Amino acid sequence: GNIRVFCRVRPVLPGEPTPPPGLLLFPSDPPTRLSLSPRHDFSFDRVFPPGSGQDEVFEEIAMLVQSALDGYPVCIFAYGQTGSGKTFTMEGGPGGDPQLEGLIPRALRHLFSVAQELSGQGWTYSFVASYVEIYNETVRDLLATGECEIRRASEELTVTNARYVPVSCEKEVDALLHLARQNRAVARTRSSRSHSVFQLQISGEHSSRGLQCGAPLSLVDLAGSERSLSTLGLVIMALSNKESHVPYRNSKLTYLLQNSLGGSAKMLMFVNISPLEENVSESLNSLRFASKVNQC
Ligand SMILES: Nc1ncnc2c1ncn2[C@@H]1O[C@H](COP(=O)(O)OP(=O)(O)O)[C@@H](O)[C@H]1O
Ligand SMILES: [Mg+2]
Repeated sequence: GNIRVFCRVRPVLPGEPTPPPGLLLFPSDPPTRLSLSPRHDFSFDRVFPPGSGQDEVFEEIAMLVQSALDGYPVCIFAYGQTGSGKTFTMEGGPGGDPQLEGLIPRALRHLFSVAQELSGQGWTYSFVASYVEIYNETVRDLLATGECEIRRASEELTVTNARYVPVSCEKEVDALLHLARQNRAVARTRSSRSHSVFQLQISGEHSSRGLQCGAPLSLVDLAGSERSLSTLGLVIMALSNKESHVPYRNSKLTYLLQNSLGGSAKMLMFVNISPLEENVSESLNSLRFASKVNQC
């Protein structure tokens, strides 16, 4: 239903073999079709060409993101093979170039400023960030300073032995991402085979009216798919077909996110695609996966 699927093809980078210019076309409100090489033809909510900037990728979903201030759970995924651009889309560049910042700092910046607009209407908002890594039935805290288990509250789920950090500006958010990169660097003494799960608990409360609101925003940099992950697909289809049973428990990822998947949760699916000829085989896999989600 309220599932949006977006496709993103990254630019060809230095050193990489130059692909045939007809390997990927982008025919012609935003562009929506991707053509591989009768010729495989796909269609999505938006197809971002290689020249797409980070700011444009976020602007397409800014309004869906702020519904998480209105009690809607929002769950965003980056899916695709290793080297296709999942981490660039989610985190962005590691060097602090503001044009290369990804969805996590742009989402949080956008939330901070809608929240300040709404404070003149009597609202106060609180934001609590966590960041955890799921590698083969193990959970590590990417925000450790300085064993983790997915546990219950009621019925909420948290991660034990993980930091839950109140954030209120862009610098505190950036510092958490840089800490995540430090902890990954130390762990070398892996992340291509791991889900990275960024969560922000949003609490709102009105001053003179007896109103409160609350919702999780999740930004998920999935493990690479090549050649855990299959369980996510199974969980998404079970909900599409209104199955009496949904097997959240079959993976630590769906078990953690089970309350941000069904129900009224808005779900955003970015499929990252490698432009290269050598990767045409895994690109087809990722595009079929995305085509399947978009019909669910
Ligand atoms: N949209 C993009 N524009 C420019 N460079 C990109 C883009 N997406 C990915 N890259 C580059 O491609 C390489 C692989 O990206 P990465 O996000 O690490 O892949 P993944 O997380 O999917 O394994 C990185 O060097 C990154 O800088
Ligand atoms: Mg990555």
